[PDB]
Amino acid sequence: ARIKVHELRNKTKTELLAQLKDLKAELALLRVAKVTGGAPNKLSKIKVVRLSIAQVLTVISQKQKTALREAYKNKKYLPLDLRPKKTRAIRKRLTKHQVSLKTEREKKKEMYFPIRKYAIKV
Amino acid sequence: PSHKTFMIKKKLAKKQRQNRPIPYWIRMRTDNTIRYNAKRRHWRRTKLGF
Amino acid sequence: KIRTKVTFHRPKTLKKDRNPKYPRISAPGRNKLDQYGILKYPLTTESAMKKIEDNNTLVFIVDIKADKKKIKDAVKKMYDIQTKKVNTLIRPDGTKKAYVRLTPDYDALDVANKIGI
Amino acid sequence: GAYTYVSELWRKKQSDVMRFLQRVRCWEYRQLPSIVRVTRPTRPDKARRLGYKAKQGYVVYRVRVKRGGRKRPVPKGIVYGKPTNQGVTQLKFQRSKRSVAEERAGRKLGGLKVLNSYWINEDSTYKYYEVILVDAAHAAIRNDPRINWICNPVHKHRELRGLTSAGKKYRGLRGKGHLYHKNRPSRRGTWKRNQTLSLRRYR
Amino acid sequence: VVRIQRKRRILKQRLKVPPSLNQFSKTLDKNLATNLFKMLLKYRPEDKAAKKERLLKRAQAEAEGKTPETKKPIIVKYGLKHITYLIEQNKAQLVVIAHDVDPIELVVWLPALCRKMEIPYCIVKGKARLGSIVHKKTASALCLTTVKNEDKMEF
RNA sequence: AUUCCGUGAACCAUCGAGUCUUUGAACGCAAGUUGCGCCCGAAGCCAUUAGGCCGAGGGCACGUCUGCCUGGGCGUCACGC
RNA sequence: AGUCGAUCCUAAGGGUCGGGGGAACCCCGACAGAUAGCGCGUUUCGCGCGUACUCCGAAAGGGAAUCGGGUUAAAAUUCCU
RNA sequence: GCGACCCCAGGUCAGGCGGGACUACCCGCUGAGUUUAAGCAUAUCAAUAAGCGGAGGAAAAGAAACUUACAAGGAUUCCCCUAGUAACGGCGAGCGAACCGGGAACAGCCCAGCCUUAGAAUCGGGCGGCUCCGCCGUUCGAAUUGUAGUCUGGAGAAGCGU
Ligand SMILES: [K+]
Ligand SMILES: [K+]
Ligand SMILES: [K+]
Ligand SMILES: [K+]
Ligand SMILES: [K+]
Ligand SMILES: [K+]
Ligand SMILES: [K+]
Ligand SMILES: [K+]
Ligand SMILES: [Mg+2]
Ligand SMILES: [Mg+2]
Ligand SMILES: [Mg+2]
Ligand SMILES: [Mg+2]
Ligand SMILES: [Mg+2]
Ligand SMILES: [Mg+2]
Ligand SMILES: [Mg+2]
Ligand SMILES: [Mg+2]
Repeated sequence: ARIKVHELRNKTKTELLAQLKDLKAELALLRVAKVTGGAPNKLSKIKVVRLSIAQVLTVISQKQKTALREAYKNKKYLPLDLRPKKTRAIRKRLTKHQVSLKTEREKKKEMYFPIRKYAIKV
Repeated sequence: PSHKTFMIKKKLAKKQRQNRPIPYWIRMRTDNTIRYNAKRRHWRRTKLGF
Repeated sequence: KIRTKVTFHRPKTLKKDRNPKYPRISAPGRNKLDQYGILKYPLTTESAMKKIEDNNTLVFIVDIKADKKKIKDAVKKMYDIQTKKVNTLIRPDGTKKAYVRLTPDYDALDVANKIGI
Repeated sequence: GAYTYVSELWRKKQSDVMRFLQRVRCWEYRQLPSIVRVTRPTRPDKARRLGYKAKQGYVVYRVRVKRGGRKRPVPKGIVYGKPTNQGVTQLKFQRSKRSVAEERAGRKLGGLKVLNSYWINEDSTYKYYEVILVDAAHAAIRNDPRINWICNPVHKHRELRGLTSAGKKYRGLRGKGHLYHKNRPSRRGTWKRNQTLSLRRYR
Repeated sequence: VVRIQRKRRILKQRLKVPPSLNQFSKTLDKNLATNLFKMLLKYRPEDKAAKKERLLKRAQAEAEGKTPETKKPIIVKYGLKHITYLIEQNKAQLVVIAHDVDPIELVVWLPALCRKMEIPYCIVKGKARLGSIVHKKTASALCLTTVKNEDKMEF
């Protein structure tokens, strides 16, 4: 009778929404029982129902976000909420290629006269 | 006053909720040091100063 | 060009409506103030029961953000009952209470019995 | 092959041609706001030699600053202190006018980076400079190895830290040796180093 | 903007103009200017499409044609650097200078250089027209280094 | 509650997925006001190449850079009338 | 609580754009300026007007609309008729 | 009336950037007096406290328009010494560096300008692909009032040989 997350992931959006509606109705009934001097057995179910509602909402949200990420894959100008967060400073940084850019003379210098491997023995 | 703003009324509601004695079962907790509600307030002793 | 007004007025230029290349928010947000979130629980005090018995009125504790129209819609959705009028107030404890009077076509006592109060 | 001609002509500021052009330009600048963008530099060669390039991401702003010294801003010119500090007028700001112009441009244009500036015109009441700024976020700037260094975070608000050419001038860094040694790495840093009382473990 | 741009013209008219700047107020005559521009219209530089077509044709015919020789093109020269270099090297045969260059210090000295090098020069109206000649928004000046055989006498 | 020989307890540990109310540099205008405006719009009601009600939800600050659209001024010109 | 108030209006004044000052925190405050927009008909485009703040500022100034009768332990011109 | 350019105006136009927070160190500005001088005004306190701004993991400085006068050293920074010295100072109270020398660490470079003109060889945006911090193709735009390339005084261009 307990909710299993791995079983929720195998359900469709409509079934998840129906289960969420049923859980919300049960939670409302439990609140009514609580306000009407309900027994401790009914009161203990409030936590279970709230956990089930949270689990269903989490599964729905994760499925939707995965779908959106797949839809926006291999595409530029993603929604801000779907872009990497990191930090502000890191986001502002120059790319690795931009950091490695150099003038033609510097490239010629590194190609012609790199630091050689040498030893001092003989 | 009878005329009060919504924000002030909500703050007063929170202050009323915070003005109560501690639950009895708090004193039975393992390694408990709380004896009573040290932040109790009476409308005639200390004013909220809003 | 002939100008009849000494005062210069800025000419009207075309403006374009926004056509963003990407949506700033990936998907619309969830509806937090649904019928279950609007109606917290019925009030079962002596005054509430007296109201139910006498004025055909139900007393509910409601989300502080809910307005009278939302309360009426939530009551209709939850219990399928018309409402003659909704009166609301904010209690000293900071929660919102609503006096929901049903139409004569609906009996408050039967609705309360169905709810479980 | 034309920039040398322009530079040599601009070295002749007392010539009739230059006087006429500068008079007209000064009049025109007097009528406009203190800070305003210019589509292109009016001194192309000077801008080149100061690092400007005619490519996207480079902009030039004309900045107008007031002339004269710095009157001590105390009410009614009253100083509460010893006579040595009682002076009010004939006091001088430690920073140059072009530094003030660069600071005004940088504060006004917070989304850009100040690169350099140059004198263009002046009257008895105002001095005029154009400030070269760089849009570090532009791809053209970020893909140019000679300038994309300005995009690194260490160069934020160079003008407000005295890191521009005018900054180095007014910080006493344009010379080296016995006449300038107290200015490096900084005057305050040198003072802190000189005042430090070193107490070693084995004294 | 309108008030300032009109008052600038008024002030320029009122003040005394030094001869070096005053020489730019005497442009070519309408008939002479029209003839010169008609001559120039047939020496325009190739546009982007024409350049791409020529490049692709040369690439296609490179190996097959064993790089056939092509006659040296005869087109007008533009760009202040290049024009000044050509004048200094005595390669230019005619220098066309716009009268409305701003800042005018860029070309105010050009007539003196042309005179010292004994290169005929003219001041015409419209940097925009000069740019249109060379497919640009504006052109400070244009130069002709050589002309075709059929045009030598009129040139 | 938990096939406690196990998709599995924990007021356990750790982090990659997700939620994240009103504000605040705070950004439609304000503020001792949950006060006062404008725009887009899913689903639904009947309404049918027509428009209406409702509203989930989201937008409308300032200064700037690049590009663009729409414009003004004999400011500089040219072609016609 | 559609009817009592806030909410709306503006008072002395406050806060501001632009501009002018200012090293800067900031100062003056519609005074250095292409104002907001508003009406008519519509192929949603055209026509005509358009003096630089459509912001804050009164639970005693101005101002859309409710009266009896009844009712609670505690609310009412708000609940019932 | 049309067209080209210039300057400027309006856009909830497409895509970006900025404000603010923290304090031990770091960079810029502004800036006292208590106090000492057995009084006090120059001086001292102090190029400090307070005040106003700007960064990073370090900052700043940095590749000689230097030090020296030697048989010469050779970017910058820091430590020891120079040295409580030269000097400054109602030459009073007080204040006070630098070079050489020995160590820690070491690293050098990029531009502007005369020099493609047998064609801007340069760069940005959109679109479509790819082994996607980027590359390729196409199309618009920036740019001749100059983007690429060469050159930076230690050199360098050009020419001839290896
Ligand atoms: K003193
Ligand atoms: K208001
Ligand atoms: K100002
Ligand atoms: K004002
Ligand atoms: K009133
Ligand atoms: K009544
Ligand atoms: K391209
Ligand atoms: K170059
Ligand atoms: Mg006007
Ligand atoms: Mg003082
Ligand atoms: Mg302003
Ligand atoms: Mg109003
Ligand atoms: Mg550094
Ligand atoms: Mg000694
Ligand atoms: Mg040493
Ligand atoms: Mg591209």
